Amino acid sequence: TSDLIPAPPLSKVPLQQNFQDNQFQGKWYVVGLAGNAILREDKDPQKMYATIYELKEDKSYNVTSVLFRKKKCDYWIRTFVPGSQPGEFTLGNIKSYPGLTSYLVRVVSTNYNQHAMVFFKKVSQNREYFKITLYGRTKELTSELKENFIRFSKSLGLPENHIVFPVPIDQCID
Ligand SMILES: [Ac+3]
Repeated sequence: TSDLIPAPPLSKVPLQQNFQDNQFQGKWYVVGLAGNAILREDKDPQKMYATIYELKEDKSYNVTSVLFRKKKCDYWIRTFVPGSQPGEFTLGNIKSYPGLTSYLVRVVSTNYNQHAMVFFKKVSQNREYFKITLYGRTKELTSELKENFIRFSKSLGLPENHIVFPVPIDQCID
């Protein structure tokens, strides 16, 4: 048994105009995280993690995420394959992820050198999950970019308790 806020229609999710795949590369901090499986946990607050985007020769991304868990750095690797339009991706080698039938990435907005908002949607065990990440080139962003991210998350049907601001750390992500 699982009850989820429904994924929004893709029509409610803007695409960054004239996306530049080369400028999106490098390290992003996860400064904000919202979604239908994200819950605030005042007990054990979510620690910031980082995601590195590297363009391969075929223009897919190697996407490496690093998080600090159980006193160690945990790495996870994804391939993002260019999809229907610049700034949209599907997941490479979906067969290797048990239960995963669908995975979509849309870059909603970025200025490449400070911030980005990225929409993800997937179907895993026939359940439809979506999330939005607010990416920072640094571990802090303005109140203005954070409130913009809260506004965008709420427009997609998420309440406040499905919106978190991971806490800055130094381990693994520097
Ligand atoms: Ac995922």
